[PDB]
Amino acid sequence: EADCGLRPLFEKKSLEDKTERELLESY
Amino acid sequence: IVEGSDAEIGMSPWQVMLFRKSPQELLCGASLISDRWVLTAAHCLLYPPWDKNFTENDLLVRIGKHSRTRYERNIEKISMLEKIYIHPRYNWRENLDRDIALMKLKKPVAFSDYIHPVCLPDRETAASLLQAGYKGRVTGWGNLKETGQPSVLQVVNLPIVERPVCKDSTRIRITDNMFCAGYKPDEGKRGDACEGDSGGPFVMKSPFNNRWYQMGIVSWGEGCDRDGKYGFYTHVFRLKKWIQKVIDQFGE
Amino acid sequence: DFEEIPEEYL
Ligand SMILES: Cn1c(Cc2ccc(C(=N)N)cc2)nc2cc(NS(=O)(=O)c3ccccc3)ccc21
Repeated sequence: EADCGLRPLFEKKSLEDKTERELLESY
Repeated sequence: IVEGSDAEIGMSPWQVMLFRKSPQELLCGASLISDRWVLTAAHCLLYPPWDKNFTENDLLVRIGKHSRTRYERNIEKISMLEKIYIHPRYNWRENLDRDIALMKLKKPVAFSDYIHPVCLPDRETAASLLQAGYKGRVTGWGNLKETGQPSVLQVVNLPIVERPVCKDSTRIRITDNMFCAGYKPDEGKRGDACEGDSGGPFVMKSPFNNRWYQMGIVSWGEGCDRDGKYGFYTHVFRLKKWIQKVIDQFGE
Repeated sequence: DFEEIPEEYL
């Protein structure tokens, strides 16, 4: 899917959810 | 989910609820990967030990939900199943090896702010993200305790564990088509999937293209959030070949 | 405790 993995209420409007940074920091 | 927290609205637009018609009940978790294909665990449909062998007509797929028990009017979309596909080498006899299955919806579902497909990883994405320590996210309306029912979709971030550790934690034969995640006893933090979350998605957000990828499927676990135990998940990429065939074969 | 869903889907 070309649009896969991009959330309408988050990535699509450049808003991040409350805990995704925890994920990024683990990488 | 044990030790998680309420999901934010639209936080997991690909979360799918496997719902049993009679009696109406939560059957399992699952994921939307396109407008007509839903991914889930094979045992959610087939598992003789527990007298489970559902057919298309016994199931219903609920997409775009937040609330567990309530019918979310104007938000969720209920789909009927056209055909179920279970991996040909799914080992339900021994260790649930290749615990994966596909469900083709009768009609495509309309995407929205609350409904949106997740990506399936490619070799490279899997290679660089599926490492010990790297955290993934697991969601579901499953139980909050090993032994309790959530009102809202739950979510928890969990670290992938070194294969040796996974194996040394159980007597069950672990395979490359599986990986385990969770906090070690000394790490302090905790959390895990639980009954009802099964079939659900283990996702990771690529730091390379900022997209969400489903690396695993909630497969099995001994109890829920027990010290020394870890949740095990189906390795999506290692089975993507099968996924491709199904879709590039019977796929509309 | 699952709210009734539109019987149309049934
Ligand atoms: C579908 N399923 C599940 C679902 C499941 C998945 C995850 C979790 C969890 N992370 N706490 C808890 C439960 N648990 C099982 C536990 C068993 N018992 S087992 O651990 O002995 C086993 C493992 C693998 C193959 C056969 C039997 C069998 C099936 C199971």
